[PDB]
Amino acid sequence: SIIGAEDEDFENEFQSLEQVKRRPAHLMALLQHVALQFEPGPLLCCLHADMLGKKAFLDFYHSFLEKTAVLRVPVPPNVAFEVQRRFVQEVVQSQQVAVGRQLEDFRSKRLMGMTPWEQELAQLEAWVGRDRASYEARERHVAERLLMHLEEMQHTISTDEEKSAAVVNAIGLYMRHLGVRT
Amino acid sequence: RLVKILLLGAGESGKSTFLKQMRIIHGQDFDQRAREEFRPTIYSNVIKGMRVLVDAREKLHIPWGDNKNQLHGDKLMAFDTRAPMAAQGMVETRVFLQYLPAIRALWEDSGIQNAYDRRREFQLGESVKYFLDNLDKLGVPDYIPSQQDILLARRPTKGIHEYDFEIKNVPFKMVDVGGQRSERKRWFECFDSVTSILFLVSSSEFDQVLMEDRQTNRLTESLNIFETIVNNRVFSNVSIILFLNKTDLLEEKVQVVSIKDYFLEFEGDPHCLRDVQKFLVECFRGKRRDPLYHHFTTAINTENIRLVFRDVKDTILHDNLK
Ligand SMILES: Nc1nc2c(ncn2[C@@H]2O[C@H](COP(=O)(O)OP(=O)(O)O)[C@@H](O)[C@H]2O)c(=O)[nH]1
Ligand code: ALF
Ligand SMILES: [Mg+2]
Repeated sequence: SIIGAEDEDFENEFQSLEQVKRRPAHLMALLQHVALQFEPGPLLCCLHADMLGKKAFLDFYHSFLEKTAVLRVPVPPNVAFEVQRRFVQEVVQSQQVAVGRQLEDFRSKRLMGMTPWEQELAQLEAWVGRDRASYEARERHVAERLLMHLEEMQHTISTDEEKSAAVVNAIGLYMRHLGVRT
Repeated sequence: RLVKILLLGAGESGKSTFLKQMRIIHGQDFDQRAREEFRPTIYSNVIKGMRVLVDAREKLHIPWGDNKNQLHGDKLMAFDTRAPMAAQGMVETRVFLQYLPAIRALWEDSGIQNAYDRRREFQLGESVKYFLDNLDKLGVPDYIPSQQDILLARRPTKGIHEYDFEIKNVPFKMVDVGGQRSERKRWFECFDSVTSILFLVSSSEFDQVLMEDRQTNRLTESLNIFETIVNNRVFSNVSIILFLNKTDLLEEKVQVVSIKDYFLEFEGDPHCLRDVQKFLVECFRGKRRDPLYHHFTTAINTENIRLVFRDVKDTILHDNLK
């Protein structure tokens, strides 16, 4: 109620993973965010798992399961002991807590305007229509720019040239599955 | 070969004021012309601030010191802050003089002084008081803002601004951005090839909430902005220096308000400036996931900033080495 002296100056001024895994542009912002802030393995792990649903299981294994992969993630003891749908399903299950925090942090920062490409996501989230097909095309085109941007300025992801490249290839692979390429 | 310095921080943390000191200390400073450009802003500051004081007196139910002032209070809430000029935070001199009498009387009203003391309940810049206490010099028809008035003038920054200067053959590019949540969405457009980040924090706003939502604690917001920044890998090889600014305002505040009433995770004498500064330092240091430089500054004190920047300058250079 009480008037602010700088109120007129500023007048005109991701709930769950399942909700963002099909929206390329929004996922790129999260992906970008997680890559610069936390451990990229958990999230890349869940996105690739969901992509699995046979040869795309050896990839997943050498990238996330095997104790030596550049993108190793914590595996339940039981799984790491031993169906193929059971492990993947379980492996994912043990990433929830870690992916839950990353998501939460991303949602907080976004409210703070601290997450990447809010501008593009605003312009995108703005446009209206009932033409799903053409709306998705808009999402992809933006995602391309963002993905293109992630690939470029990414040497900052990690020192490990192999790590940062395992990250980029992991995101491209997944982006490719949603029709997004650079 | 350019030294690129980022001025980051929440809204009203002293970013532009630090940049004006750079100009004063390592640049051409501000002459009568340059300073005379701030007058409209300073008059906008006074008028808009008094109007907040007047509106707060009414909404908080603070008795007038003198009921007759209800007339001026009204002549003040009548000012159209949405007119083209005032909306750009500019007020013409002759308009300013027309309201001076109503404003000067208002500032002397004990009830307006009471609203002021409770500013943490609404939104106001401490600088209005500085200017309100100096109406006799802003009243002069030939009023020209002193260097001190220029540093205190308040103008919300929007967008990205670069200021190139030099300090002995060394090339410096200083980037000034806006701190509101809406301005932050722009920060990412100036993150590359950065040498260092000077992170400003108003050490005195622990008893205040944000302008963006009137609910989030102002110190809490800085801690969180700092957290996202000090942990971005894009800055892993970039020195980050913390400036707990407005130290002068914190010295005054720790006497009348206890930070313990806002951060229960605090311990020690809340009315001891040293203990509060220790805590603030520990909170920011505690945000790092896994080399934290810090200084207690008062951006409006030219001599304070000169000493400090000399030290920051040798820090930003010896670190850029490895
Ligand atoms: N008293 C006092 N005022 C300050 C200090 N630093 C900045 N200010 C004032 O606080 C307000 C905001 O400063 P500003 O540079 O515009 O903050 P920015 O939003 O981070 O650029 C202004 O009116 C400045 O004069 C300080 O150390 N002490
Ligand atoms: F309040 Al600002 F730039 F952060 F003026
Ligand atoms: Mg500014």
